[PDB]
This record gives sequence, structure tokens and C-alpha cells, in this order.
Amino acid sequence: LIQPSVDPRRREEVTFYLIIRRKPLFYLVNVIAPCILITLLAI
Amino acid sequence: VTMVVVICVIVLNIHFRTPSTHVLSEPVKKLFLETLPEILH
Repeated sequence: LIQPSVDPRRREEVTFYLIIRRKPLFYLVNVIAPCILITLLAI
Repeated sequence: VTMVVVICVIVLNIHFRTPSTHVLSEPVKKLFLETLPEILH
């Protein structure tokens, strides 16, 4: 529950937060591993 | 495919070895020209 600042002379709200982690397996298969292989071939 | 490219690089290194660059070792020459040609074929 967020209450606003005191007025010398924004409204109060209820905020629901979602901290969410991405699961990167797709990008590990489609981008990272081909890049690693290309880097070995560049070696 | 990456491993096959590495294999091709190694095979081309083996193919273009020259007397003035590398020494043909007798164990290597006897292994890769007598034993393995008979084993494979």
C-alpha cells in the first residue's frame, strides 16, 4: 500500500509486484552454442 | 559439422606437410601406411 507524499497546500494506491526470471534455454540452443562452435572454427 | 571442419583442417595439415617443415616419424609412418590401411580395408 503506497501512500502519497504530504501536500504543502498523486493518490494512494495498492501495488502488486511480480519479480520474474526469464528461462533462457531457447537462447542457449539457438544463439549461444552456434556462436561457440563458430568461435572454435575461427580458432 | 563443426567437428568435421576441425577434422578437415587436421587432414589438410597432414596432407601439406613438407620435408622442409616437418619430420616424418617412422612409428607414425608405419602406423598410418601399413597397419590402418589394412585394418580399415
